[PDB]
This record gives sequence, structure tokens and C-alpha cells, in this order.
Amino acid sequence: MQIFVKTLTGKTITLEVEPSDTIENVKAKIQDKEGIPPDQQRLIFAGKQLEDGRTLSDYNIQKESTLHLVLRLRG
Amino acid sequence: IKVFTTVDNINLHTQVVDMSMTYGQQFGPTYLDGADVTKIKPHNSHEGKTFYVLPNDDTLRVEAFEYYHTTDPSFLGRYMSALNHTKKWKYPQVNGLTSIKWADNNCYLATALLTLQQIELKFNPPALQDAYYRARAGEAANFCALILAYCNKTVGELGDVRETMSYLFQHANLDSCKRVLNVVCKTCGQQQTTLKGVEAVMYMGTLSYEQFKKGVQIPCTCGKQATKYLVQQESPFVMMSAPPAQYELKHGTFTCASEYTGNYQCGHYKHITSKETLYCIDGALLTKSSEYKGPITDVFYKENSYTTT
Ligand SMILES: [Zn+2]
Repeated sequence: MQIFVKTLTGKTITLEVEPSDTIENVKAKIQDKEGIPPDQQRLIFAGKQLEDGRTLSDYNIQKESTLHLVLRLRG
Repeated sequence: IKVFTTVDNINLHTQVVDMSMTYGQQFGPTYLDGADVTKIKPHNSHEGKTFYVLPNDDTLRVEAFEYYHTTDPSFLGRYMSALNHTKKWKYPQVNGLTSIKWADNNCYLATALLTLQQIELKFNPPALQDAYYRARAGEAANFCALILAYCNKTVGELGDVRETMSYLFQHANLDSCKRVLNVVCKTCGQQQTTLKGVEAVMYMGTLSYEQFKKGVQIPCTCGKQATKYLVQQESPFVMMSAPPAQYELKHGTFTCASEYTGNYQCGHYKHITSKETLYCIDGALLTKSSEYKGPITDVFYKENSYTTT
């Protein structure tokens, strides 16, 4: 299946995923397509933070869903 | 000589150590109020003092789990290593709250602590209860070191307030917290979601609680644009988060907020609290103003029970 990831700059990325994929693999694909390291990535779905251990199916992410990619702050 | 060993600083275990052999040879990794004593041989001055050791038998493992609610083998070494620094920080009272003077990139921890002192929250691990009580009393070294340890952040490392609060909420009893959302698509209809615990009190994407009550536009998978709005909230607070952006804080409309000045690579946190006026706490520094505009990243609001109309 395909999903979309909206970046802070507003850019929309397309990712090929499976509902069994973990959030870590999604961040790995995002790094492959953009270079943003997985340590800095924070994935949001409808305003909730997604954790690395759980899968797309755990968060009820169906086809063509749109996640948002934000970055960790370094304060 | 007689010494005491401990893992929780409450239950003490009498040990007789040979002063001709190091602590390391007798106990494994050993700490005296955060100081690494593994390679030191007992001093006469050590008599009767309490030393932390690692949980190296079942009894200590049980005591540690009951006190800290963790079984990370490295948790206690990380806690002691944090404490060795945090015991040297200063904790001034600023506008009636315990803050932290600037050191070792601790602005995010100072903001976290200030926030915690303004919202109703009860910790589950005895360690956090005890350290938070002392920190509110003004002795926050242990509390800050525990925060660092639980969050797997070393002393000096750049920290994010949002992540820290997420971690701390994981160790708080927020299970009764409940959030009901509705998403309305003119094609697809309505969809309710229920969130419990941490997911019930945290939102990433807007700073405005009011806007979340009124509705935010999000994509529907059908391709249209659906409206997501808050149907019900049961919690003693909410945290609204977004990437830092210029935002006006108005007296009386929020509890407290975090300000981040800088960029994704480098930056600084300040705390804003809404009291009789708006106070900006920057470590030891305190200023006031009747209005506030700045690069806000997190806003906290009081809550009890909300039901949409
Ligand atoms: Zn739709």
C-alpha cells in the first residue's frame, strides 16, 4: 500500500509500505528518500505521536493515509 | 569496617568491607551519593555511610523494581551519573516555583520541572513521588537526575520538553484520562476515536485548545478534506504541541507554555506562566508582561470535563 508523509516545509512524500511495517521501517524509508536521520524523525498521525515499536496496523493506518513528519527539538 | 549498601536509600543492608580491597572487588559498581567509588579503596571517613550498588541479587532487584518501576540494568548507573552533576546545580525559587540556574544545557529540564509544578499529576514509582516532593521543597537534584535517567538522556545533552513530558507521563497514573474525537467527511460520514492515558492528554499539530474544540482540517483518504474536532475530554490538563511558531499568549487563557528560540540543531527553552500577569522564567531569571508573543512550542491548559455541543 501507499502512504503520504507531509514535511515541515509542506512537501508531500509518497512511501510504499505494508500494514505490518513498524514505525522504525517507515523512518528508514523516509531517510532513504530524504536523508533525514531516523533519530531526528517524529511521526504524527491525526495529531498523535507514533512510537517506534508499534506497526502501522496497530495505529489503524489504512491506504493513502497521510502522516506528518516533525523533528525533535534540541534545547 | 561497617558500611551500608542500598538500592533505594530506604532499606539498608549492613556489609563489612575489607579496607585493603577496593569497593569494586567487593560489591561491583558502587556509588556514594552519585560519586563512582568502584576503583577506590575504603577510607576511614567512609564508616557508617550509605553506598548505592547495582541490583546484583534477587532481593535488590525486587527493591529496585518496587521503588523505580524499571528493570533496565543500566538505570541505576545512569541515575547516579546524572546525580553526580545535578547535585551541583542551583535551584532558585522563581515566582514561587523551583527552577534551575543555567548549566549543562538544562533549559529543557528547567522548563519541564516548572511545568510539572503547575499541573495536577501523581507519579506511580515511589522514587518519583519522593524526589518530586523534595524538588517542590527546593531540593531538586534527585528529581532531575531521575528525569534524566528515565528519559535515557545524559547530563549535558540537548533535550526536548515534549519528549521528556511524554516519557514522564508514561510513568504517571493518567489511565482515567479519556479523549473522544470525531472526524467528519461530507462523503464518508462520521468516525469517533477513543484515546486513553497519554494519548488522551497530548496533541501535536496546533497550540490552540480552542481551535481543537472548534475543528481542524485534515485530509480524508477519499481525497476530500475532513474536519476533526474534540468531542469529549476527561483529564486534569491538556498539552497542545506544534513546531515552534510565533504565537500570542493571552493572560488567563492557559496554564503555562514552552518557548523555543533557535532551530532544529541548536536552541533554548523558556517557560511562560499565566498568573496575575504573564511571567517569563529563564532559569534563574524572571520577567513579567501583560501580553506575550514569541516562538511557542507547547501550551498547557487546565481541564476537568469537556463535552462538545
Ligand atoms: Zn472521505
